[PDB]
Amino acid sequence: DKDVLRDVWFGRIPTCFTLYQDEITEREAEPYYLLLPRVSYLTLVTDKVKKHFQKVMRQEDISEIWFEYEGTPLKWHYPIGLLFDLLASSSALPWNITVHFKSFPEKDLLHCPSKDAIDAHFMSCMKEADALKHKSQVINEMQKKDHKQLWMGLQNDRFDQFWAINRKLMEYPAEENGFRYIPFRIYQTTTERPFIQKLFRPVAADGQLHTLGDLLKEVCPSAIKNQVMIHGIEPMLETPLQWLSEHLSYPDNFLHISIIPQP
Amino acid sequence: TDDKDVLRDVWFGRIPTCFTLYQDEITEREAEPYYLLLPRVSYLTLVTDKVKKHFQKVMRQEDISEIWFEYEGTPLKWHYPIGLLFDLLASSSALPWNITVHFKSFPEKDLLHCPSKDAIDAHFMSCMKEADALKHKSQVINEMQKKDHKQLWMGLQNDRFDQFWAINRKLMEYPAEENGFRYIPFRIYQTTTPFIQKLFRPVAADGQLHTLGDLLKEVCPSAIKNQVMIHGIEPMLETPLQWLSEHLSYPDNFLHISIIPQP
Amino acid sequence: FPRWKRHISEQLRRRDRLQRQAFEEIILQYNKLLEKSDL
Amino acid sequence: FPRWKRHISEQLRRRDRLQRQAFEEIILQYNKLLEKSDLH
Repeated sequence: DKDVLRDVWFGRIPTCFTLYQDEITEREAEPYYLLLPRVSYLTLVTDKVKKHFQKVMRQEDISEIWFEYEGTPLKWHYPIGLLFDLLASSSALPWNITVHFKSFPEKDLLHCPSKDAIDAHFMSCMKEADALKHKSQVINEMQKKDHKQLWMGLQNDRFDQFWAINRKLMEYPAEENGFRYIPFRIYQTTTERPFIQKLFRPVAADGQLHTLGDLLKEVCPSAIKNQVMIHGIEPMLETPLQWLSEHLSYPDNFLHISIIPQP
Repeated sequence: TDDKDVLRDVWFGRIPTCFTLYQDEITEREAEPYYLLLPRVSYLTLVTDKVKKHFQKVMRQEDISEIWFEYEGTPLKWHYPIGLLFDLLASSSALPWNITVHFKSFPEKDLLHCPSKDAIDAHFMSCMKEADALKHKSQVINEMQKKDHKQLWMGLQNDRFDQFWAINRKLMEYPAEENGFRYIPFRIYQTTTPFIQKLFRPVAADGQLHTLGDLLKEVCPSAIKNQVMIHGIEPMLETPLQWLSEHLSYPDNFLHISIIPQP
Repeated sequence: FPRWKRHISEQLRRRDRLQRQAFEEIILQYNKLLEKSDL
Repeated sequence: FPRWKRHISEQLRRRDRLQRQAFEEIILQYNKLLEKSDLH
């Protein structure tokens, strides 16, 4: 199973960053091509983009940077993979993202905080995830130095360094035979619509393990015409939920599941 | 000129291709790979003049040797159209198509030489003349003036769709009473570059139109888990063969049909 | 129109999407940079 | 290896052929050329 973790982690998304046309440039501006980590956040991967376009604009021209796809702004705290699966799966590669330096929508999009604060959203997501899995038991026993290693493991794309700590977060007491609750979030047609996150257990009353279909039957019976997409694949609805929470989660220990129609 | 929409999407079919110079080749300077979109219907030797020149600069003024192309150890036989080569050799692999460019060690007994563009012109006409011999007992290709033959060539070489089908529409026409070509020009390729070609008529004594399935049942009975590929698509077996020879042939009026496995 | 003609012409558009539309834009920019890199 | 696990592992490789392997090498090559222009 360790092979799945590695190809989930090292997943990529070819992306084309084109400067929004409205923007004025001293000299001509090239698109920046790049492979974004599905598990990372737009917050981390874009100083290389900000720096690329830094050259062609005077200080007066430059403002806070933000990203759009097809008119809709991109949330800084949704994982890059999840954003793509939900919003751009049907379109043609590479992922065409528009880069702005003007007209930030203060009404519809959170600000890009210090890189410090995406780290905040990451750790709160892990904390919430751990609360469902363990009654918050494990992440409260880690040294602070471990929280910054989880973060810097995600940040520097070092797999084994990250999963050095994260493995403990995936373990459970033998008698329980699975997590208490599974940390998951379901997304429907757009980012703006509120995601679903309820309580649900990976082991039944009988002792048999619950599947993906059980989660969907219980939490979202509209996915049973529709496509269920996790990290760019459609796992069989007969897939045990506990295994999915263990292997197909994003680094924030959550199962970001997309519901999208065909084709 | 029946369903021009299908004809144009076939004619303008492209294949993303990566050309890398072989490592053992003596260079005066490092040579970046040449990226290109190759026309599926043209010939490898006809459309690579820009690639050849790119590597001429890096290499010494000696050698000054004929250029050849290799795809993972196998020399590419330029008599086969670019689309057929890709479909047959590299389609199941990942884009772009990775072609190695050589200049030294020409495989004299494995690959035919291509000395002039005139020689390509020669091969092309032999293929059409063979095609028409099957369709109309050589009646149409012979009754056209030589100014029409050199127009078909100049149409393929210079990628002008209208100029080509100005002449080719006659070759796709048949006597109304026969309701089909005399014989259908086709070649079926196995995994290696020895093809199969017998005689086959588009209409039976029943009067019914023969399909692609009827053809394979009588000519290549080892398909049906094989996939049948023509211009990169897998048409329904129920597809009438006469319509295929009219619309899914290459400019040499042949149905180059590749038989590949799945995945 | 008939079943097969629709089905055939669909994949031609699907094929061009998968094979041409994806690389057309990047390959064009790659070549433009390549020529510009010959000073 | 049971049905779902095999099938999941295949898509992950299928996904990498289509999304990553297709663009990694050309994007790489594109950037090396770009530095040469920035530094004219």
